[PDB]
This record gives sequence, C-alpha cells and structure tokens, in this order.
Amino acid sequence: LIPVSLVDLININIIFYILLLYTLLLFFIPLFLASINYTYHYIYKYYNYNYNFINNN
Amino acid sequence: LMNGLKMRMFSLARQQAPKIVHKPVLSPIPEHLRLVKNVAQVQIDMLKLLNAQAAK
Repeated sequence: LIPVSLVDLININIIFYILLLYTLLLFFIPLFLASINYTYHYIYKYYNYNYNFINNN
Repeated sequence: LMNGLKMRMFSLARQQAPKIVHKPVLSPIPEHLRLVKNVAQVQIDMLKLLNAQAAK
C-alpha cells in the first residue's frame, strides 16, 4: 500500500507542514487569549466592604 | 387562540430605535450616603446640645 512507506515516515514535506502550522500558532496566540471572562465584573459588583460605623453610645 | 387552534403571531416591522424597559438598578451608594447623612446629623445635634450646655 502507498501509505506503507519508509519515505513517508520522515517526510520533510509534513515537517514543513508542522513547522508552518505551529509558527502560525505562535503568531496567533495573543489573539486566542483575547476572550473575556465576566468574573471581575462579579467581584466589583458583589464585593461589599462593611459600611456600618462604630458608635460607642 | 381559536376554536380548535392555537397560534403564535409575530409582527413584521423594522425596529428603528431600541425598546426601553425600566429595570431599576439596585445600588448601595445612595443608602451609604444617607447613612453618612444620618450619622452626621446625630453628631451635629450632639455638638449643638453640648455647646448649649457648655455656654447656655
């Protein structure tokens, strides 16, 4: 069979494929990280320090 | 609703501007400020009474 071949085991063409693929991955990481979570919105809205005052009398 | 039927009617009209609904927003800032007001008025009455006592 064709895919049963030692030439296709260390094929430099697929290595170029992998190289270009992961270089492009590296180039686009800062866009994959650009998703917003709404957890600090929750922290801002719900974190309420104690607003009661001290009154000895 | 009709005899032997139920249906869902949807209008067909362009929405030129958004539809507003008054959903009041809960916030503690007004009550914070009103508490500050009340405590300050307490202290002000206290100072006035103490001045009246010390001077009269």
